[PDB]
Amino acid sequence: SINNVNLADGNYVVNRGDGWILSRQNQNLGGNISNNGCTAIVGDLRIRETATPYYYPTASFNEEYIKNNVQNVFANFTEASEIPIGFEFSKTAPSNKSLYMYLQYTYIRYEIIKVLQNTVTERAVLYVPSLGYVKSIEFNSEEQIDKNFYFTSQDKCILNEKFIYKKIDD
Amino acid sequence: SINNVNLADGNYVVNRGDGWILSRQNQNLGGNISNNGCTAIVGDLRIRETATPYYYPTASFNEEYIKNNVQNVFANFTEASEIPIGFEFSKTAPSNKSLYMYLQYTYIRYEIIKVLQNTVTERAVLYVPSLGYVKSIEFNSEEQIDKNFYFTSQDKCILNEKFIYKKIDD
Amino acid sequence: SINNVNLADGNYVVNRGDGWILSRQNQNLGGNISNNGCTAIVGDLRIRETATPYYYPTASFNEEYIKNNVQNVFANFTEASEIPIGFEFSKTAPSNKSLYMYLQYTYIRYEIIKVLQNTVTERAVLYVPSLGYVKSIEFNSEEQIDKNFYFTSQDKCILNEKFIYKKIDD
Amino acid sequence: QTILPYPNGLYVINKGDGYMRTNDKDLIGTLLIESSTSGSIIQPRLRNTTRPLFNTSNPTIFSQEYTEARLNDAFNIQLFNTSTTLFKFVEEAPTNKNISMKVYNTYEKYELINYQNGNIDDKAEYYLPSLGKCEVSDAPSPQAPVVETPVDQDGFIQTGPNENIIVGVINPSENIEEISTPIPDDYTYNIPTSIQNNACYVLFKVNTTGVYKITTKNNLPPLIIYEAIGSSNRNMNSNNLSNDNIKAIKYITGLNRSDAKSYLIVSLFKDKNYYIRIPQISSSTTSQLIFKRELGNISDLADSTVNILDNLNTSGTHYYTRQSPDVGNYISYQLTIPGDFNNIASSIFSFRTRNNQGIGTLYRLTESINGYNLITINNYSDLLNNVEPISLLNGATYIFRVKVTELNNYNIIFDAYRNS
Amino acid sequence: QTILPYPNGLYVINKGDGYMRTNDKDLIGTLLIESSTSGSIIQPRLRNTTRPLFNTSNPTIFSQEYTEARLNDAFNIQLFNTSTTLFKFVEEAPTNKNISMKVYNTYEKYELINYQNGNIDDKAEYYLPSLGKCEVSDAPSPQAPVVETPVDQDGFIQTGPNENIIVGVINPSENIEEISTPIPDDYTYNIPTSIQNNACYVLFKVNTTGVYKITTKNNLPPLIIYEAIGSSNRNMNSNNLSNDNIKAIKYITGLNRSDAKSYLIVSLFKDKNYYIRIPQISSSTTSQLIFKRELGNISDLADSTVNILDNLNTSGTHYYTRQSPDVGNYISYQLTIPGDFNNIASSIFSFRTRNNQGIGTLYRLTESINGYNLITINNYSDLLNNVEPISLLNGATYIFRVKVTELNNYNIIFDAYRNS
Amino acid sequence: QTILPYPNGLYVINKGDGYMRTNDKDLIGTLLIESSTSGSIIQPRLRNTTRPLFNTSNPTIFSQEYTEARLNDAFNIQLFNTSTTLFKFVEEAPTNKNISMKVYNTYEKYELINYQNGNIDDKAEYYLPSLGKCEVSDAPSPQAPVVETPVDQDGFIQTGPNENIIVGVINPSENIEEISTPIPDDYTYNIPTSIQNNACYVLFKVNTTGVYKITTKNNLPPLIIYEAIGSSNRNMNSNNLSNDNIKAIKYITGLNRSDAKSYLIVSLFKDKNYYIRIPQISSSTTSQLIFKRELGNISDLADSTVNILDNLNTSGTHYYTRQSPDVGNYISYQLTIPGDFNNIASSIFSFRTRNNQGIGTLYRLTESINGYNLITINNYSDLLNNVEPISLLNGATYIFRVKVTELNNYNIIFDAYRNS
Ligand SMILES: CC(=O)N[C@H]1[C@H]([C@H](O)[C@H](O)CO)O[C@@](OC[C@H]2O[C@@H](O[C@H]3[C@H](O)[C@@H](O)[C@H](O)O[C@@H]3CO)[C@H](O)[C@@H](O)[C@H]2O)(C(=O)O)C[C@@H]1O
Ligand SMILES: CC(=O)N[C@H]1[C@H]([C@H](O)[C@H](O)CO)O[C@@](OC[C@H]2O[C@@H](O[C@H]3[C@H](O)[C@@H](O)[C@H](O)O[C@@H]3CO)[C@H](O)[C@@H](O)[C@H]2O)(C(=O)O)C[C@@H]1O
Ligand SMILES: CC(=O)N[C@H]1[C@H]([C@H](O)[C@H](O)CO)O[C@@](OC[C@H]2O[C@@H](O[C@H]3[C@H](O)[C@@H](O)[C@H](O)O[C@@H]3CO)[C@H](O)[C@@H](O)[C@H]2O)(C(=O)O)C[C@@H]1O
Repeated sequence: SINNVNLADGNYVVNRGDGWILSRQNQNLGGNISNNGCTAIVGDLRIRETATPYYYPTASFNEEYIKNNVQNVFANFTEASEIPIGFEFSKTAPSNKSLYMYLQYTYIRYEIIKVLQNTVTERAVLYVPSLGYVKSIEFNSEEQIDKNFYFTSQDKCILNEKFIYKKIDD
Repeated sequence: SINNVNLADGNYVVNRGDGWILSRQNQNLGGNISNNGCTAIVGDLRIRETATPYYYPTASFNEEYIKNNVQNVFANFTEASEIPIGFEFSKTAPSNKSLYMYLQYTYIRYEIIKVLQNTVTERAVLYVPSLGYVKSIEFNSEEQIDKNFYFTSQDKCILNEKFIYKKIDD
Repeated sequence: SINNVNLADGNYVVNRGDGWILSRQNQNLGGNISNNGCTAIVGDLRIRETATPYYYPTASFNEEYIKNNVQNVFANFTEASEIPIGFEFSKTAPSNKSLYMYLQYTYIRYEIIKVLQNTVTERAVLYVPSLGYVKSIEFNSEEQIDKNFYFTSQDKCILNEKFIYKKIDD
Repeated sequence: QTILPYPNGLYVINKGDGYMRTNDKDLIGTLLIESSTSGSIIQPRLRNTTRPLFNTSNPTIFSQEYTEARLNDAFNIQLFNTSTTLFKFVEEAPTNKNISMKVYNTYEKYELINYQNGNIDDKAEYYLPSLGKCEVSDAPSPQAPVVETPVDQDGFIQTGPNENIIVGVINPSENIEEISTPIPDDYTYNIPTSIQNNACYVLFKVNTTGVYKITTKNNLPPLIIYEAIGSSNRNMNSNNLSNDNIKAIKYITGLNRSDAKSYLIVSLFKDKNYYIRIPQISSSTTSQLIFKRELGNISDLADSTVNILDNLNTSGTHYYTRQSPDVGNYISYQLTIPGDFNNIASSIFSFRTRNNQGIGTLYRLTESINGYNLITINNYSDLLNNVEPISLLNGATYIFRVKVTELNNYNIIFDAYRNS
Repeated sequence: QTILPYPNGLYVINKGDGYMRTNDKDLIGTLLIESSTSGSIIQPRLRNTTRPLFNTSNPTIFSQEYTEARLNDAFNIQLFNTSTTLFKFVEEAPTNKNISMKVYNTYEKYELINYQNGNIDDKAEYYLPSLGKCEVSDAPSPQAPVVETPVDQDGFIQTGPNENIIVGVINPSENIEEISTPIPDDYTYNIPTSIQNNACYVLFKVNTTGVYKITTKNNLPPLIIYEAIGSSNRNMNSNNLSNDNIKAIKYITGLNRSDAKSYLIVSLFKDKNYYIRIPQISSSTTSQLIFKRELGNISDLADSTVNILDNLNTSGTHYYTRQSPDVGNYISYQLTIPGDFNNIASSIFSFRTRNNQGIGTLYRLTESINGYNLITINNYSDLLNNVEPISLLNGATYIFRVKVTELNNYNIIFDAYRNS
Repeated sequence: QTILPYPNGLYVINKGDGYMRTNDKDLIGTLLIESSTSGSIIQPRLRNTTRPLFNTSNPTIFSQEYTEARLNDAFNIQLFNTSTTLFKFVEEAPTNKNISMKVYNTYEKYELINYQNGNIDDKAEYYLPSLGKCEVSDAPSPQAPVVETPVDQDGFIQTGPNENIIVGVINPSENIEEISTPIPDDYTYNIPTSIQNNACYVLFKVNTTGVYKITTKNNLPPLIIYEAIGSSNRNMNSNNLSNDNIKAIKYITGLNRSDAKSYLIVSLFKDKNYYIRIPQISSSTTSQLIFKRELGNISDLADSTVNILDNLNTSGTHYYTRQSPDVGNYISYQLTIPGDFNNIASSIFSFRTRNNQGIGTLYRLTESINGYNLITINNYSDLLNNVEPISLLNGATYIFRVKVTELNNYNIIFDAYRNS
């Protein structure tokens, strides 16, 4: 399945791509409501103080091992974190209907995998705060909404997933 | 006239509505001039430090009595005041003519009235800083302007006035 | 040539106009790259701490003499400098091509000249930070660009030059 | 250099927005906006500091702090050298040409003046920092020939729309008395002895809307009356006058002239507050202020000063110089015909004016047990050149109302010519 | 006032966004936007402070700090009274009319409840500060007649789209045991003695995806099982269960009822983590948790609680009250026919239900050396009113699967009527 | 790996904008912008800190602080690790599809090099923080198959438009002398004894625009001359050279080669400043710098080094290796024909070149009391393969001008072949 990688034996650091949203954190930031052709805007600033990394270490790969190996091949998110970056989304509500849009942070999924016989034996995971994503739906006080709109039970990528690796040495 | 209310005897707190502009304060903030299709923008931030409430107490209703009774039924403007809110207006000057627009704060008019026989006997007034309002006029160095444009001699509401009450007890 | 002025003998302070860009400082601030209909925006804040005046004194006209005589007839740039002013430029990249735009500060050129027989004998120069200017060009990794686009070897004015004077007394 | 139809006192005049100094001394900057590009200049208030400009003809009395206090009294301006109000301009250049965007700082000009007898004795100009001016136009050619041009004269130019709003303020050096209870149909106020040292104002409100006759027991000295601008429909108590400390006052009617024996007739509304200015009474005998509600068409005189005419028992010219009302306003004259009353007996009169033009109305004042009543005797559409005589019953009293139509001089002269 | 098909425990329900108080207590302001003009209201977060609203029915246990911890367990909300998220509205008025822009602060409503036996014993409502609501409409006439209107009742109204998302969380007062190694096809866990003092959860993961039979050696007490929401595809080790401290749990199947003798049959995936809640065993004799991979169509029962029926050796009604599954989910009953086995011998049965409606399937349970196997004997499209009898072989075992189609009551009653 | 037609010294090369590291090490973020929605990424400078990138081949001399000083000398860059310049991108998605917005940080690449004899002996690359890159495109499918891809090699890629601007700077380790007074038509400068320890530059300006012959009394050593970029039309004094401390210098003409006996002929404008670099004179006998205004068509050689040829009194090849001018520029050679003058007597010559191609012009140098004069004897459109001989009058002097048209090697070889 997801553990079958065509790679020589050994440890690797993998960039699973930008655009990952986390489980059930969908509405942690709040939602915005507008109507009748009005324009709604929502944005943020992933200032270090706020948006923080999520680590999922394993016996072979601890927090430090993950960070250093990631910031070595890919973007050093620790240095970047000291420089405020902003992002916004805007959408215009429909003629005579209501609009609802909510925001959630996006991340970059990094993995530290242990390959042994073309199958992942161990897997560490890191989510680096990236930017944000908004979802919108038009509505009225009577409409029923698919709950999938509001809830994401399993981590996923809103963009195409990736698999860019580099064998770890030493 | 304005003192004839169809209410049982007793004291009341009344929300006279948002959108009130005060007498002769029309141009206290300044005016903006633009021309030839340019876009002019003016805005502000009613930060506590600046925009402050206007009280007009009576013998039966003092400043404190007015505040507490207002913040009890309606929006607590004291708590809100610590959170900066902004607003802006923008307008595009005409093809080959000049545009002038000026800004003034809007308020919410609250009243504490004493009803006795279906006529107001006493009336206290409170103006809570709300947002702002701009007025614009096109012009040229020769045109004469109606002074009503620049001056408001009597408090008024730029929106429809209101009368939402609640009898005061104790 | 440039030293032939039709003025009585004596010293003068001259406003050579706003819109001057300095030699080879073209790209000191950086460039911006965008594509496919995206909108690119670049701006700044000539906060005193940053943008600073450039003096070019002569034996007869020293730094102080230049400043006082300039701030006397024309805008007092020293007082103004304490109030942050901003400016921005925006441009939309073409359908399927890349856009590059870079920013550079503009100045106001002031001169202190010594006239003797209808020809300038001495000339002091002052450049007061004004605002900014952007230059843009569409491109692709193969195109060759005229280097004049990137480099300005001699001070010049992007607007029409000026010559507004006032005889200095005492 | 124009006539200002107001009583002596202080005035704050908003002379308009868009004022800026010459020689680009308020130029913030210029942007060259290339075609298919947008340019923008912003005043973000990252610093809330502003720099007002001030000029006075009397620094000891009309100091900047003093002028600011006046401006506060007139328009209630709170902040003078700070602002949190942002302003910004945005322009997009066409696809065919380049654009030049020039932005300047601006000011609203407020003029403070001490007006005395049709003359300005003191003056201060306060330039309140405003929200800028933006001039966009076709970008000039970088090759346009440089033309040596002489710097302009140091000063200000007006860029905004024409504006001239006069707001008068309570003279801060004259005390304010207050008639706490809403005056009923009849009321008499005893003028405090402080009036011996300086004029004072009396703040009051009528319990019932209507027309009132106000005056001193000897019809002397003359009284002036104002309305407290903005005082209507704020705090109110049916048994007490709620003060608002409103120092902005609108001149209703009245005169300063000492000999002007008279009384006022004005329309008053209960939802408002008023100020009656009593001149300084340099006497030692107590004076009074008499208020009286008036029913009947005496209201025709509504908002007017009624000057009682003296020395009518002679033939020929009978002049009366008085401060002229503004175009469209009234000024009345009361005439008690010299001699004894017996219908038959009469005297020929010719009403005229000299400096200012106006429309006149002649009334017969009649007494009743239901108040006063007026009977129109005639109307005049030209007072400056009126020659039409009229015979008036001896011993009877007439009131002549003048409505100014042409304000040529500060003073208007009334002439009750006696043909016989 | 609706049935909630879940086991006892804690739940955090997101009841929607757009909540705001009545009487404009959350009104930020109104802008009158004149035609051919644009208006804008902004929450720039120049201050990151927000003001949550809280309400609880039990302040000692369901305190605000406690509720916040639950909300964190359910949705992982980090910040409760601060925000760096900006929101802003922008509207342009047409050339023909003026527009009114009203902006309000809003909240997302999260309800915390202690659910016990189909009843809510404790409840807390937490209102998380949200990103506002903007109402634009034609500007009202400044002359519209003022209508005296009574203030509304103090409270909240829902402005956002309909939403009701139930997320259950590990009961923080019950300990969590962990089976470190991914359980193989067969595994037996010895329930620690702590189980004598309170229920506990057992966290584990299967080494191989498939169907499993889980139970205690006496099929008592009943077990409940959950999935750790979001636990899939994160950190992983083939020889060790990586914990994520995920306290958000999805109810798979199980019951609380004490006498409910049973075992579970559920589908399990190796890339996920699970929790089995073992009730408190008030005994002194060690208990066990037995896991067993099951091959064959026993999977037909996948995700269901199999209740072993007792006292079948009599005639007539045989009721069994149990917590009803939600519409669309299963609940099974196992029947070993009273008597001795010899094909020929049989007994007549009538399967029915009383409170809730559903679809039934009757299976014949057969033993093999390749696991269990089921043989469909019949299907029923109406259990509430089923009267069709069926003869079952004595000494044989049958399983009856119910799929709820109508959830009328918290409990569903199964009746294995015996005709003879 | 291309020829760089410049004298020895320091150079700062702006190699372009848009540089960023591989493997998304400069990726700021990606936004998925749903159809009918707008996305925006901003660098608001809420912190003015930037992070430059540096790389040097000699850390002891070409340190980052040193390189920064050079960059300052070349482009006058003020801030290296801070910025108040904001940049932001905004994109709106169509109604039919979703858009992907990727934004990266970027850098402008400035290369510092120590160029010696057509070779780079030291090198430093300074990456000045720039204003970003934004890539918008159709959003990829969340289902697109994941392709295992190997990470790229660590490094930089160029994203901006092609750019390569060479700016030379005064060698900071060589002193700068100054000729305070604008040199008249004739002037002689005595080279200070410091020249014995290291080369120096001499800063000066001509009083009158025109062509000048500059040289040492022995036409040795060779001189190089530069223009101070940006020095024109700033501060000025007719009787004094106003310094601007401009260290950015434009190479006009000159050579480094020791034996190159020569003098310069260049066009000079009074509104500019110039630098003449005098090599180190390892002697003890005072040297001089001789300036001389030249009237006449000697200007044909304008901006060129005139190499006086030696050892012409033999037959056959006569080579002369010298640093080649850049394509389009000149390099001259002066020939005094071996033998005594008497019109009739002549010698056959063949002018050619070996490495680089060019266009030649042969002049007859004539003396007059009105300066020098040149007479065109012939022109050559191919020097590399020229075989056309020409007879020159013995005892006479000729100048041969070469205009490079093809720069194949750092050095160009001139061959004054003697047929007889
Ligand atoms: C018929 C008749 O007698 N009319 C005379 C007229 C009246 O008697 C008064 O107006 C009273 O009704 O007086 C006239 O002037 C004489 C008086 O002039 C006043 O002038 C003052 C004036 O009061 C001030 O307003 C002004 O600022 O200053 C003037 C002085 O320069 C004197 O104060 C007063 O003592 C008299 O001299 C008149 O024109 O009204 C003459 C009429 O014939
Ligand atoms: C054929 C037969 O005997 N069926 C009876 C049935 C079963 O024996 C049991 O369900 C075991 O399979 O028991 C029935 O009820 C009797 C028992 O009721 C239980 O009620 C509890 C219940 O367990 C809780 O879930 C509930 O919250 O509280 C109830 C008490 O109000 C008692 O706990 C238990 O002691 C018995 O009294 C049944 O309906 O299931 C009756 C069947 O006839
Ligand atoms: C006709 C004739 O004699 N021409 C010879 C020519 C000239 O004499 C000189 O150029 C003077 O005008 O010299 C040639 O080379 C001999 C000299 O070579 C020089 O080479 C140096 C060179 O100067 C430097 O620029 C270079 O960096 O390094 C070279 C050394 O590798 C020597 O410095 C000098 O001592 C002589 O050996 C020539 O090619 O110009 C030969 C001509 O025949």
